[PDB]
Amino acid sequence: NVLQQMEHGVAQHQLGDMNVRTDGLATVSAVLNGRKRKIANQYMMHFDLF
Amino acid sequence: LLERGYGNTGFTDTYSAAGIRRTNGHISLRLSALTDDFEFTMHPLARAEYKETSRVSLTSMIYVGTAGKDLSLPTGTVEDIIGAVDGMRRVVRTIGGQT
Amino acid sequence: SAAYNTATAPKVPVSRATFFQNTKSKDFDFKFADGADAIANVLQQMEHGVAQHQLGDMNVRTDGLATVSAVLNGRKRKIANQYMMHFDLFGRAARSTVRMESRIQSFGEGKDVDNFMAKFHNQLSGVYERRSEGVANFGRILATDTDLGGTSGLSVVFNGLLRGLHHVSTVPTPNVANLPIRNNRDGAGAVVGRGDMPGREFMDSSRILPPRSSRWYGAPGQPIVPPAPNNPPAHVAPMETVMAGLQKTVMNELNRVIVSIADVPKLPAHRIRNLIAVLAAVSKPNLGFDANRLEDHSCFTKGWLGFNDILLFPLTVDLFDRVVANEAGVNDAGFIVPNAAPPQFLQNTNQQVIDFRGVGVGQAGDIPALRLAQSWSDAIGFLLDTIGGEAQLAMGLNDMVAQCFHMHGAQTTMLSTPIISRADFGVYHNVVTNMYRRLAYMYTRLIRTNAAAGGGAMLDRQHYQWPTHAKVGFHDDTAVNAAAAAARIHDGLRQPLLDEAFGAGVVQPGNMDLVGAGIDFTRDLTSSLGKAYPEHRPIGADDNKRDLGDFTAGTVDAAASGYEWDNYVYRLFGNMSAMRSKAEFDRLLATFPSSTLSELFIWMGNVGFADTWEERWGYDAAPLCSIPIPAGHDRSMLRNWSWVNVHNVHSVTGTSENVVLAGYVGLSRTHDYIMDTRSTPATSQGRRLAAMFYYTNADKMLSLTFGLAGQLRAAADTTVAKFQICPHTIARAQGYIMTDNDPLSDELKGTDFVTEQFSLAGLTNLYLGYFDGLATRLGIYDLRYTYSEYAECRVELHGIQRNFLTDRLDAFVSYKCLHPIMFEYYMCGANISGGILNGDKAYEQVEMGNIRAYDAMFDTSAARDFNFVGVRGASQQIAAVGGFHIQYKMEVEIQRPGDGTEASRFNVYERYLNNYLRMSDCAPTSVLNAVSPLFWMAGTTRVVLCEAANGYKPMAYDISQTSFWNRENGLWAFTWGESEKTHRPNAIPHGTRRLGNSEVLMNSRFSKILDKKGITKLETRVGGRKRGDNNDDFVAADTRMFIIQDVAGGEHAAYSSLRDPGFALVRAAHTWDTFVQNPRMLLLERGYGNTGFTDTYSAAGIRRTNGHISLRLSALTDDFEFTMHPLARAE
Amino acid sequence: FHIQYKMEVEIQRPGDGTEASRFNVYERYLNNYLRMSDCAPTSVLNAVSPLFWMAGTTRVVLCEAANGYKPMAYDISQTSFWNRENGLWAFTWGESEKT
Amino acid sequence: SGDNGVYSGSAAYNTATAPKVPVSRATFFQNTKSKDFDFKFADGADAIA
Amino acid sequence: GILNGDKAYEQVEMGNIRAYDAMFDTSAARDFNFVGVRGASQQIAAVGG
Amino acid sequence: HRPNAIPHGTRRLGNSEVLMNSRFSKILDKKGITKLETRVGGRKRGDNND
Amino acid sequence: RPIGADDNKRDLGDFTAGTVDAAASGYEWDNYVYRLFGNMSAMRSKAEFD
Repeated sequence: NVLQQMEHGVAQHQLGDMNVRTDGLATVSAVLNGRKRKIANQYMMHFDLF
Repeated sequence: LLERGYGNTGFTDTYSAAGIRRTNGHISLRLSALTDDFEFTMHPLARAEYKETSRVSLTSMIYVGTAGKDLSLPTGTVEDIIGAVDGMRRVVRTIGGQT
Repeated sequence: SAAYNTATAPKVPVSRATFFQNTKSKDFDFKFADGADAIANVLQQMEHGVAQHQLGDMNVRTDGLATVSAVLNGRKRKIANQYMMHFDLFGRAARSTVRMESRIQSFGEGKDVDNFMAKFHNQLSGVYERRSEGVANFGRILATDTDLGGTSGLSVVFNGLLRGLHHVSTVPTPNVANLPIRNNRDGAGAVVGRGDMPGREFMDSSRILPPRSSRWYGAPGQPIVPPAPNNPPAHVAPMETVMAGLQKTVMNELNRVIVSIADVPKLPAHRIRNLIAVLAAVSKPNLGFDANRLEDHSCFTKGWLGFNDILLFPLTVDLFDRVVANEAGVNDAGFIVPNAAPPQFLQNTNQQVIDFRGVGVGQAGDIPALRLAQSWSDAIGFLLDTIGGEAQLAMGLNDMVAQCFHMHGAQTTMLSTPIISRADFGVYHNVVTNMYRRLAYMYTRLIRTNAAAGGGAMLDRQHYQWPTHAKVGFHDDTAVNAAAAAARIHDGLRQPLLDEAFGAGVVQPGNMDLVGAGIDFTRDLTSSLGKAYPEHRPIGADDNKRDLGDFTAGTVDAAASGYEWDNYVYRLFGNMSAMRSKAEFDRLLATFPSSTLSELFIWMGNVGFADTWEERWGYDAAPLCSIPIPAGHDRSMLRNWSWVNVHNVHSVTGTSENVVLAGYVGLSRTHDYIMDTRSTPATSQGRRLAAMFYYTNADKMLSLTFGLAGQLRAAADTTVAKFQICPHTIARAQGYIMTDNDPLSDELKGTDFVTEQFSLAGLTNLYLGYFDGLATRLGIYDLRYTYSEYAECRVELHGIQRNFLTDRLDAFVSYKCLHPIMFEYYMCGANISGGILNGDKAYEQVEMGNIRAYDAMFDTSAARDFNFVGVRGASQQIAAVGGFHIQYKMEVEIQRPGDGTEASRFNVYERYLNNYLRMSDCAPTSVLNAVSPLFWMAGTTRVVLCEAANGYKPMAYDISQTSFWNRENGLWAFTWGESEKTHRPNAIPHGTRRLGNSEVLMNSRFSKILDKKGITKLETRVGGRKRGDNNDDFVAADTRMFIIQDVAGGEHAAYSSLRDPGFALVRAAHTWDTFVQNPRMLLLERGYGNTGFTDTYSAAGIRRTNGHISLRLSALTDDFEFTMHPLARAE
Repeated sequence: FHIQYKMEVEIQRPGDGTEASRFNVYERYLNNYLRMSDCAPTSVLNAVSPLFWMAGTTRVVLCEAANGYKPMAYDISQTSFWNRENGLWAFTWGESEKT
Repeated sequence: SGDNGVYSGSAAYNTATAPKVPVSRATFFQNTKSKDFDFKFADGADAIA
Repeated sequence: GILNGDKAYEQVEMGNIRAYDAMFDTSAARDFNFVGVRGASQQIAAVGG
Repeated sequence: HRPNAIPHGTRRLGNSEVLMNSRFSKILDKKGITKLETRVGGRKRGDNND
Repeated sequence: RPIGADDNKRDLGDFTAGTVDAAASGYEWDNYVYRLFGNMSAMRSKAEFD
């Protein structure tokens, strides 16, 4: 499974993000894209590096 | 910031059902600006596996109006356009031997 | 059914052919070439022996607004008629992006990495040093990782190589001023020494094609590294160092894109160095180009996000020695290479790095190899003959054309939309209000005249060159003493005019003594606005009164000064009654051609002028009279419609796009080479396609793609008409209620108008499915339907982001772009709506008793090609020939389902049904091309067209009399001429061909109508009083001017100021509806002067308008047919 | 309060190509409020609606007017007659514990 | 509810899908007729009956 | 999660019902809950402020 | 554009390139984003006097 | 962020103010908090400030 999962990750292009080089608040982002009205939103999860 | 409240309007604290109806525009209109057909096209740790599930198009242009005729094209208009395109005999069928 | 009907007689059955001309030749059948392969199709169209669009039918190389033309030849009276088709080259409305991902995956579950690493570093030992950490690192990547979906992402690379080819070819000249290259600006926008972007250089042959360590400094046989003052640049590293830096990035992608070349095509070495400059720049965002129009990006350059930098990886030494090969300096027979130039080497490299940079605008660099359209087509052939991408160039063409080609929509070019919906709201949102203020100001100032040698002393007479406004003026121009009570215009309309414009009396009528000497009209006929005036073109006492005359009133030789522009706009709107209110003024401006609105925006904004209008006219009030046009927008950009609404600019496909498809990395091609060097990736069909791109010019490629843009836009026009795609239909799919009538939306609020059984998910699959079915039948093979299915590619329709407030009244205008005749051009005579009227039938002489509407005489139930809105549109064009308007009421009976409220009728689409027709900008020459708005109505509503009460009324002005004077700018007013000696100035702005004898034969036929019904007369008569020289007395001035007419053509002295009978009406208490005009102005208004005529119905009116419709239409018509052809393929 | 209704007579002219004519009938009673009947001058329940006395052989379409809910002129509940021998009639009062 | 020409649409709970109340005459109007007894009209043979 | 715009559930009106959530019947749904409607209706109200 | 930032993401998805709620703030006037207005708000002390 | 005379009143100004360029000093921080809770009716008591 790890071999399969190593082909992916949170960081893609204009779809996901990773801010881990921080002073203690690493986040992982993801853009939710709307088809009917072209409304987009961004969601985060915050990790405690302390 | 800006505190919000009732001002020079006969509004009071009410119940949820009567207060949602009372604030009609500030909910129905905003929901149209805020909501959408939101969808996730990506997943970390997994790959999109496509499925053939009969993608749906709308069967008919639902016309409204109780009196009059609609603005649809005359029934022999697109038929004459297809016949003209067929005359040019350019229909593409293969891409490097592959259909 | 609760409605009482009235008995009536059967009506005359009519079909489309009764009213509209079939523009298909029955004598000349153009034949077509077979073929069902798409790669073969590219080869057939690219043969030098065929042409899709002739070079005289393409104004492609313009700063915006590329037009492509066609000619309709009448085969009976031999008169022609030119039709255009406008494309955009601005990036304001592109909305499509393309990106390529270099994602690599793992492969070969068991393949022993260490034994491939042995093959790699032994096979490549003759080029790269075998025992190095770069050959071991890059042989470690090839042994473990392959690329995900390679050689199918060559569509994107060929997409961007064609984008750059068109970018450098649709520009007026490939200069450094027209084609900037992005430099590296610091703070305050200064370059950083070479202007080359730091991490990824593309002005040097070192990031792409790094040197060889065997040829670098310090290698055995090569010189030692030079000292500090001339050391090699820091960013140049040998290839084996670059391979040591390849790695898999965070996005599972490779660091670079490896394009490994085994053997090289035998191009002249100077052409290898040029296409390498191109290959380095295609990776960068926007192709490495800068913003070259309106401080924005081009139509082709915008939306190119780029990919990782290509790495030219020579598997042999024949590309390393091909770049540095020198072929110039030899002029022997059998040895000379044409255009060959010596290599340009980056200094302090061991003659191993080629330098592409040249001088630029300031301190910025400029790669001259990027401004050559040959180097972008050379790079396409180079990649095909080295990498097999033949099947992906055919996809690259069709994807580039759909993404990078945009039309202008009916609102700009055919329909009479106001500036609110025609122009950009972020800039031109107060241009009608401020232009009304300017005119209201100038019309109420007494423009005094300088006294006799009295410094600062003025006379109350208004100056001669500024004719007095008939309604809100001060006095009679042709008066001995302007102080006489008899020669004083009633001041009943003056103050309310300024209150309407400014408000509550903040501006009052006064004096302007700033131009009392006179206007300096220019002799520069290119930039002259004074050439249009009848009074500036006098004729002799014996000369024909129809003569155009000679422009004999220029004074200076500079360009048109500011005051000359003020005079033209002063006289243009002087006689127009649409100054009673701002609401009526905006309706006037709605009927002006877009090519004239561009000249009003130059004036409204002071684009090129030395001094502003306020400085010229001494305006000192609080409200503003000008608008802030952006910095980038020039006079030449405004004339190319940089002011249009970015929502009226429709892509050729009716869809947008955002494609992200994983692409070429080159690990699969280089791995297969090390396994077996005796194969090729390029097939013999890809080597043939590669050969043609070597042997091609921009002209041949431009017509190939500007023909596809026409073909796809005609297939989208068919799909738009089929599915009624309009802003109302798209908004209904998004869940809104868009309707030009606000009370119609309040009544539709709670009903089942908006359903889940009508959404964008289905409306897009209908559009894409039906469009990509036509596109195949036309042999185009577009991938809109394919890319719609992909997870990361989004395909959406056109109006997903429209402004509901501004474009509300445009809700029912369908998205068809091209003229009803340009559809017949492309679709072999087929048509959707209806174009040119007919002369073969007497549909205007049919008369029936007690039928009140004209189009109620005709019965279209049995017609298969004709509709109830096709006769209403035909009648609107029939009446417009005579200069008349038929007001149609359109109505939606909305009864809420299940609600007991009264069934209500709502007048819909009253922006266009209430305003007069407009000379379309596609074909501005003949009236027959003025197309009715009823043909661009769509929507999901059932309407009831019916004649309005007394709907037959005269137009504001006769559009058959207005004509453009020249191709360069939009000088437009009433035109005359067309005598035995001269010709009428009727020109097509942005036209492609010069108007021939068959274009001036149309003007000649139209000017020789019975009773001079085809012309506007001119007469020479006193029309002012020039101040006598060396005194303060005004001697009468003899002026050539127009003659004001009626509906019926009568010419009475009471219709005119400058005549005693006609000025008597103005001196009394008059209104804005009085029929008194100043003939010294460039637009004349129509009316029922001294005739018994009133507003009748269409049927009775068309009978009353006997000669002006029947005779005019006979002179404007032949049996037109298309003897040209846009669809040419070789066998 | 008062609910305003409309009876609409529509005349079609499709063979003339001009707009149809819509006419209002019975407007004398649909535009004027209900009345305390003389048959029973005691309760509001006895005030009869004019729609029940609509007759005729013509084809009308009955539908409620837009924003037709408006208060009456005076509240007919409060009016009553003082005498059986004449027509004294005004706002009345007095139903107390003793009167 | 305009808000700049932005009219939303009731997608599933509109006037077409509204639950109407089944109504009879007796729902609105009073039946002034006793169920305890009936009034039999005088139906004889001749008018004097 | 987030709300929807597919339906006009904010336009549903009923007589004598005081609570907004009491307008809806979740009993047939095996998917949804009673705190789901109340939690949704708090997000519906928060849209309007 | 409206300043709709993501207070801990990167110079990426929403903070740089995508627009979040591009439609609520855009197409709505009386029931959308609050309005701004230029009028006399305060008094600035005149220079060289009181 | 002042605006023009005939600009779109629902615009975003260009931030004409600002005199120093070093860093937001203490007084500028105080002003931001001064205006943030300026017209909050939750300052009546500490409980509703919580």
